[PDB]
Amino acid sequence: TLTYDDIVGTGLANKCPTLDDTARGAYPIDSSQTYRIARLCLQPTTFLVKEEPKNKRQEAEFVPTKLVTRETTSLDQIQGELKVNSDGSLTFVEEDGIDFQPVTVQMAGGERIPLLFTVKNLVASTQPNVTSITTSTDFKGEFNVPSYRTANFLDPKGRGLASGYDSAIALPQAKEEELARANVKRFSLTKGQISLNVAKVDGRTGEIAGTFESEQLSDDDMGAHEPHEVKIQGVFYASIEPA
Amino acid sequence: LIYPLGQSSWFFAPSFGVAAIFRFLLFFQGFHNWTLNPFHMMGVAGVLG
Amino acid sequence: ANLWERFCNWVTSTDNRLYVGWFGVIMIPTLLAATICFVIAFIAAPPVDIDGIREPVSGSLLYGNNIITGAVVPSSNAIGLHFYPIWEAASLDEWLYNGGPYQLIIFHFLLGASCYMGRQWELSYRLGMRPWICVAYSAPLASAFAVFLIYPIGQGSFSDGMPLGISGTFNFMIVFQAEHNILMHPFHQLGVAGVFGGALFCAMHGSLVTSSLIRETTETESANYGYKFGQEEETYNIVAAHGYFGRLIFQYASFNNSRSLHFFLAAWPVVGVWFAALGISTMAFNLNGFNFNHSVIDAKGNVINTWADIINRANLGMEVMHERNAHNFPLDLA
Amino acid sequence: AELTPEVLTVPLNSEGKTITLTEKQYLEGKRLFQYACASCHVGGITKTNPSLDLRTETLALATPPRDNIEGLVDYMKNPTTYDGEQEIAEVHPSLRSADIFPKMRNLTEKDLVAIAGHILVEPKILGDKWGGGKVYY
Amino acid sequence: KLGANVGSAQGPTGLGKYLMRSPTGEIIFGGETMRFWDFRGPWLEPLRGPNGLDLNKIKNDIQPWQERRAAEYMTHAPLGSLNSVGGVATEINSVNFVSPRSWLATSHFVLAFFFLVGHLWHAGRARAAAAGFEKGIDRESEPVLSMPSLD
Amino acid sequence: MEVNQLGLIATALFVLVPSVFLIILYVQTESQQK
Amino acid sequence: IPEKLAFYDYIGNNPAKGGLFRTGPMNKGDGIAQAWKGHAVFRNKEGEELFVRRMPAFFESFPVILTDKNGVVKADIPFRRAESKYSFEQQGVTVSFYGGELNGQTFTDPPTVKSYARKAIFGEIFEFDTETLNSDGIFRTSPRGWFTFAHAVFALLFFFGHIWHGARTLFRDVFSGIDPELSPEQVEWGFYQKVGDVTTR
Amino acid sequence: IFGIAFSNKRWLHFFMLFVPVTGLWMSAIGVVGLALNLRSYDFISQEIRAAEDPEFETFYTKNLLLNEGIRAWMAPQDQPHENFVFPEEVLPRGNAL
Amino acid sequence: METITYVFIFACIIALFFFAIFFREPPRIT
Amino acid sequence: ELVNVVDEKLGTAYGEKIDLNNTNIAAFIQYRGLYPTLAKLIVKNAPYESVEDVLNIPGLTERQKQILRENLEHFTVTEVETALVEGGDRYNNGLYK
Ligand code: CLA
Ligand code: CLA
Ligand code: CLA
Ligand code: CLA
Ligand code: CLA
Ligand SMILES: CCCCCCCCCCCCCCCC(=O)OC[C@H](COP(=O)(O)OC[C@@H](O)CO)OC(=O)CCCCCCCCCCCCCCC
Ligand code: HEC
Ligand SMILES: CCCCCCCCCCCCO[C@@H]1O[C@H](CO)[C@@H](O[C@H]2O[C@H](CO)[C@@H](O)[C@H](O)[C@H]2O)[C@H](O)[C@H]1O
Ligand SMILES: CCCCCCCS[C@@H]1O[C@H](CO)[C@@H](O)[C@H](O)[C@H]1O
Ligand SMILES: CCCCCCCS[C@@H]1O[C@H](CO)[C@@H](O)[C@H](O)[C@H]1O
Ligand code: OEX
Ligand SMILES: [Ca+2]
Ligand SMILES: [Ca+2]
Ligand SMILES: [Cl-]
Ligand SMILES: [Cl-]
Ligand SMILES: [Cl-]
Repeated sequence: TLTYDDIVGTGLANKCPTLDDTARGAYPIDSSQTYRIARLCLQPTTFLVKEEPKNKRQEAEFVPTKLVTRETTSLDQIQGELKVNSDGSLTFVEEDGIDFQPVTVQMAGGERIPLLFTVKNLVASTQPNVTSITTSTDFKGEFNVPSYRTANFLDPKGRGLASGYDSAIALPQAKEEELARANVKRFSLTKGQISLNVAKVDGRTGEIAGTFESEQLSDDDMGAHEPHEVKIQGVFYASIEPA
Repeated sequence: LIYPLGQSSWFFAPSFGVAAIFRFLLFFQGFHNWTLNPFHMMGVAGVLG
Repeated sequence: ANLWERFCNWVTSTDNRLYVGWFGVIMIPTLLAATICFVIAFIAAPPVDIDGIREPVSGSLLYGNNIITGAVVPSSNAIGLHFYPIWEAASLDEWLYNGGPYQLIIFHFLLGASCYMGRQWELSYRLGMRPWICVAYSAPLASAFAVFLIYPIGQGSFSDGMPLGISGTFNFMIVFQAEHNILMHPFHQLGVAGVFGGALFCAMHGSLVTSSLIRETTETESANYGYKFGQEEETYNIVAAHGYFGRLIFQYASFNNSRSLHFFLAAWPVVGVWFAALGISTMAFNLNGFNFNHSVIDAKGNVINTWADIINRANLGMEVMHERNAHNFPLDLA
Repeated sequence: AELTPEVLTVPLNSEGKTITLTEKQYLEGKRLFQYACASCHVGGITKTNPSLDLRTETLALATPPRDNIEGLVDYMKNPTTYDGEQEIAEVHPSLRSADIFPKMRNLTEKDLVAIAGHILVEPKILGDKWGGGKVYY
Repeated sequence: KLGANVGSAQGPTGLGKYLMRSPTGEIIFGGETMRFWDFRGPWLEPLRGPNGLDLNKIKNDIQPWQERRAAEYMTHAPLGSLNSVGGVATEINSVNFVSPRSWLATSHFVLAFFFLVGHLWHAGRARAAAAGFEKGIDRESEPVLSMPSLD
Repeated sequence: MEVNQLGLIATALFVLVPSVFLIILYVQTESQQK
Repeated sequence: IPEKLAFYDYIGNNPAKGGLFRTGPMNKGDGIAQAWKGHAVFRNKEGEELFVRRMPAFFESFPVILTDKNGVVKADIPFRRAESKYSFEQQGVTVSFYGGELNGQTFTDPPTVKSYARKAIFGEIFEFDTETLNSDGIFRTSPRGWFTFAHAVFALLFFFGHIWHGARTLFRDVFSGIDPELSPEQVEWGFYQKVGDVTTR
Repeated sequence: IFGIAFSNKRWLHFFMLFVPVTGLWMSAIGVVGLALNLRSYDFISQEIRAAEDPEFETFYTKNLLLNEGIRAWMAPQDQPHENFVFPEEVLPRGNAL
Repeated sequence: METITYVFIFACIIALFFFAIFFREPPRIT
Repeated sequence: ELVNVVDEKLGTAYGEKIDLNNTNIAAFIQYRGLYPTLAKLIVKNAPYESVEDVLNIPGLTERQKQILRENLEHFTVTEVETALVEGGDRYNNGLYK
């Protein structure tokens, strides 16, 4: 069992736990029992950003990027209710945890794309009739993506939404209209989508691990410009417990 | 002399005192952005040089 | 002579157009590295997240700066005092975003300038000179250390080291005033006495020597042609200069000993600047300027403001505005 | 202007009774407050919880009322949350927790009255400065 | 205590208001103190697990003595004026405090520096005197005069 | 960036005019009989 | 009220509002003035008249603060919103125009009212053409300013000219240097009774 | 050491006059400008770019935010004849401080 | 155009350093 | 067209009373008996369709219900404003003294 001093500075702290290749078991669900996810961990391994084509009617693709904000990207220590539904499907309802990370990736040619990588308010369901969680079990759901900056955030000219100036004070007599979009801050709230593919199950401990893919919009700079579409892929880990 | 004669009154001249002078420096930063001035900068170069 | 011996003789040779020397052997690569990285970064570096809050600041010319606004931006607050060489980054794009150029440049530079000082000693010794020119150079060198290394160490981050640019310099000064009240610190005050005094005495000495030049030329030629490189006689009449200055003030306020005078010219700005450096280096550990906020109080107990309190209001403006997005808790404790 | 007996007259309790502090008491109150309280409460604010200050109006709206000598002395003996609901001696200096806040060990009843008197008198002198924070410096 | 879920609280910049990751992923305190994540102290360590600050321990296991200690230390930070007025530079007179850590650090930096200066002085002088020109250049034997011109 | 459109020629002539003045004086000093 | 007179009561025409490298005509900043909008009168929901605090020349920027006739603050544009008590929205601030192009009109929507209040810090409010000259909206000084600057500077420099030439005049005999045969006794204290007078040994 | 050196003592001493004297004279000229508020306060190009683009930030814009802080927080007491009353809510402040 | 100007002036300065050091008028003892 | 939603919310009862659905928790210090216990329950159990719904919070002592009844006149409710409730801003909105 590793301690903080074993781990510190290694990069292991941004990684999710793995299960061994001998973990292809089944975790029985008692439909009369209540369950919880005690720990959900999401470790992204690739960020893809959809390009914005000039003709606007060409099959736009998701292209690879370079992470510039280091090993600060994983969501972890997340917990919530795991409900058994009438039709035997299971629904995870996210309650709390470290469920967001600001992340900046850089596209070819230098463009930087900040996003709030997140599963905030995740609600994710399996297929009907999951009497046991197995390597065939998958979860799909939606979550919220609130503005990458919160309401107090001030731009470099000191303008903001819940604080700051409401005009371009260095241009005292400019016409206001062409600056409206920069002057009047707006707070975005959109939806993201995610799938979790179970690859490994320890039926005894109640631990599962696998791969995930999520999709969400990136930072729109409090309304100053359009967000990009982002697709995030990686691995996950979760501990299931009767609650 | 010339600096306050250009302004509203003698009030905005430097007052003769240590901390008072320090206040003059900070006032010039906040209101005049004096560090940005190439004439001040040449002054700095001449003093340190 | 063997190869190592010949190499040593060349390195320490008094006949090289620019002296190399053993200190030079370290100085030359380090100064080149810092210089080359600084030039490229100043022109072409992308914005840097100086305060670790994903709020990149643009320093380079190609990214919207002029000579006055441009800078090489300090490394990220997320990094703190951690060593961040190129090979600690996953990529150059990362290295750049986090302010790696800053660390490369300041570390190579501080080493190289330390070696420049050593080299001044070394050449003084090869030439049969007295050795203390290097000691004079210790004054600006200590000052560079203060703002590039000691202050960061005390505050826990290279993000608080002085930026490598003109406006960045001013930013550093204003924040320093908000956080340490440096103006009210006696070491900074000695620093000002040192540089004002230096400029004064420079002008003074210039003007006295110039005033007492001995007639050796006509009116249609520069008086400078009256001195010839390596002539044995002094080119001005010091007894006359002293005759003037001693009467300008009084006799015993003027120097009649040239050695004493030049010693004074060396000592005054050097000591003053030593204290300037020590001001920054001790405020690094948050022992700050004199604080007389509300020191004067009337009979009931009303606060009677002094100029110290007006200074305090200005400092408050600076304090509440700086790094407007970086504080989440009420006290700025570094 | 002077520190008059009127300025030094403050509510003893909630029932309209007042007490008049001596100048020596005022001085003692400033000294003891700096000694045991200013580290958090300098200027009438509260550094570890700025939402609650030492303004007379705030203290008046506390439960039980804290805008009089009795209320304050009691607070220094058995401090509560703003609504009176929880006893917080374990995390706030008091006589009850003088074991873990050793600076309270030598505070006498006379001392507590002096501190209370200070907390009440100071805003009569400084007005909005007291509990005002840096905006009013 | 007021009811905030401190693990999920996103601050204004997008980073955690209370909690964030170090550049290697460890859970650390957020805000400017992100720089000080290498700090270790007995009052903090019981909240630390294998990946850094532990959210469960934070939510469930913080003891009143930890709160007391953190308050005490937060309010005895080593900041203060030359005349020993405690706190930031803009703080009013009231608290007579300059941290011993500051007195010791500043005093020993000043002394160490002047001692480096002294080293340069006496080393340079020792060299010059051992070689025999610490009192100046021999007019009849000026070394530079027997050297080839630089150009 | 929306810079002042006279800045380029202002800068060029600022450099060129006095530099050329100095170059003229230098070269004709050199060509004087040695 | 003549437009010319209203126009004088506008800070854009104040010579102490420019910048050293902000070049050209005043029109290049705030624009070419076309018309007086008329006089703006601000009122709160209670119908009390409110007065915008004017910008003093010292300030590049300035807050927006409205007081009653007795200087009591009644409304403002807040920075931090969370504890705002004087917002135009809370206070129901309106603005009505008298004279000029907007004469007889009243505005009640907070954005418009606030915009006019921001203009009111400059004194009387005008419509400008900012398109003809591509004005950048930043104040420039007038010929009063430029003349004053150039002539104070040139005067100061000419002081140096005076010192230099007066010196050259009065010390012509020593300007290639001092006498090579300067006797030490001429600068030695006490030797001459009157300084530099050889007849007073 | 440095690549160039003085060789003429008369020139050296004149230069010692020239440098600090010329520096002080230049500072004086700038102050005459400030007498009229004829400042070097801004770079117009910077302000146009910054006003349109909320992600563009330089040390120049940062220093201006500091100046704004100075003016608002120091003015009421420093300029008492103006009778400034700046309600708390209008005071410019970053987060927390 | 601005950046070119700044970089150009800088480049001329470095060149000038080169000439002033290596192609200076040699100091001669008379 | 573009609107600052916070400024806009100041023109509604949010700018006049404690909004049980939006206001930051420190505001509950304004009235006797509300902080911290009730304030915490109230923010935790938001949002409410009307003010009186605050009386239906599970676990309330009789005293608490009476304190709440006495304070209903100081409460209001509006639509939850995302910008005011995200980031945990109801528990700490970046404002101290
Ligand atoms: C004089 C030559 C010289 C010196 C002293 C340095 C020094 C440095 N370089 Mg630079 N560099 C140089 C030339 C030099 N450089 C050249 C020519 C290039 C182009 C190839 C570079 C390219 C380069 C890059 C890309 C980077 C550096 C970096 C560094 C820093 C970290 C070095 C390190 O970690 O090595 C560790 C090596 C050792 C500890 C070996 C020491 C072994 C000795 C024999 C024993 C122990 C000595 C002890 C430590 C102290 C000795 C005391 C002394 C009195 C003897 C350090 C300031 C990095 C940096 O700036 O990070 C911020 C960085 O990213 N360099
Ligand atoms: C390591 C050195 C050191 C340190 C860190 C301290 C620290 C302290 N002393 Mg102690 N003390 C010291 C040496 C030291 N002292 C010495 C040498 C004496 C004999 C004078 C004393 C006698 C003494 C008394 C009587 C008292 C203290 C007190 C204190 C406390 C308050 C200090 C204060 O307010 O200073 C004020 C700051 C100054 C006076 C500034 C001094 C600036 C110096 C002169 C600059 C020197 C620079 C450099 C050395 C010169 C180089 C010149 C260059 C040309 C080469 C503080 C903990 C007080 C206390 O609280 O006790 C409980 C107290 O009453 N000390
Ligand atoms: C501030 C830096 C510095 C400078 C410029 C000097 C200069 C000098 N030293 Mg001193 N020295 C220093 C610090 C310094 N020293 C320190 C801190 C110590 C204590 C360990 C010494 C111990 C010492 C001894 C024992 C001797 C000298 C001597 C000398 C003189 C002769 C040249 C020599 O042998 O140097 C040797 C240089 C050093 C010991 C340190 C030089 C440090 C500079 C900064 C170069 C460091 C570059 C390093 C190799 C790069 C590492 C990079 C890293 C990434 C690996 C010369 C005046 C000699 C002398 O003649 O005295 C009379 C002598 O015998 N010094
Ligand atoms: C007394 C002198 C003077 C004054 C006060 C004016 C005033 C005016 N001019 Mg006129 N002008 C003048 C002489 C003057 N002019 C001369 C001599 C010319 C021929 C070149 C002109 C040609 C001219 C044109 C073509 C135009 C004007 C315009 C204007 C108006 C705008 C001014 C402006 O933007 O300046 C800006 C001022 C500066 C940027 C200050 C520059 C300061 C220098 C660079 C300092 C240099 C420092 C030095 C090198 C350091 C040496 C150091 C060394 C000693 C060690 C203003 C009313 C404009 C207008 O609006 O016309 C309708 C316009 O288009 N003027
Ligand atoms: C630092 C200031 C200064 C200095 C060092 C000099 C130095 C010189 N001047 Mg110049 N001068 C100056 C300022 C100065 N001047 C001013 C401001 C003017 C007015 C434009 C002049 C007008 C002037 C002329 C016309 C001539 C000189 C000449 C000279 C040279 C000979 C000495 C002389 O005539 O002094 C002049 C004497 C004084 C400057 C002292 C005047 C003291 C006044 C009368 C006191 C007034 C008190 C006042 C009434 C109190 C109330 C004030 C009110 C605001 C309430 C010498 C180089 C002469 C020259 O170059 O010959 C070759 C020459 O012909 N000066
Ligand atoms: C290890 C190598 C370290 C040095 C490398 C870089 C050195 C560069 C030094 C300057 C060389 C150019 C000097 C030209 C001028 C030149 O050749 O001067 C030569 C001149 C020689 O003096 P003399 O006494 O011989 O001249 C006598 C008569 O001819 C006078 O008419 O030296 C001086 O005047 C010293 C005072 C001026 C010194 C100016 C220092 C400038 C510092 C740099 C400032 C600008 C930097 C801007 C950065 C963008
Ligand atoms: C910091 C470590 C503190 C010291 C030292 C003292 N006090 Fe305090 N005080 C502190 C906090 C965090 C709080 C809020 C407590 C809570 O959760 O409710 C307080 C509160 C008070 C109050 C009540 C304020 C009010 O009702 O508006 C009083 C009257 C008070 N404190 C007084 C007080 C005195 C007299 C002290 C010195 C002996 C003292 N406090 C020390 C934090 C700290
Ligand atoms: C931005 C545009 C800049 C354009 C730059 C143009 C550069 C022009 C270079 C011209 C060089 C002239 O070169 C100059 O030639 C003269 C002779 O002709 C030389 O002069 C030499 O011969 C002359 C002529 O008899 C002798 O009197 C003199 O004693 C001797 O030194 C100079 O030593 C040399 O400096
Ligand atoms: C010889 C070194 C020249 C300087 C090289 C700068 C980085 S390379 C540079 O990077 C930009 C940002 O990603 C790209 O947009 C651009 O196309 C590319 O040329
Ligand atoms: C949406 C804004 C409604 C109120 C109109 C703005 C105040 S008035 C406005 O000010 C501009 C300078 O900023 C001038 O260019 C313009 O001529 C004028 O109409
Ligand atoms: O980083 Mn740069 O500046 Ca030294 O205090 Mn804290 O941190 Mn930030 O705030 Mn103030
Ligand atoms: Ca599967
Ligand atoms: Ca335009
Ligand atoms: Cl800043
Ligand atoms: Cl913080
Ligand atoms: Cl309050």
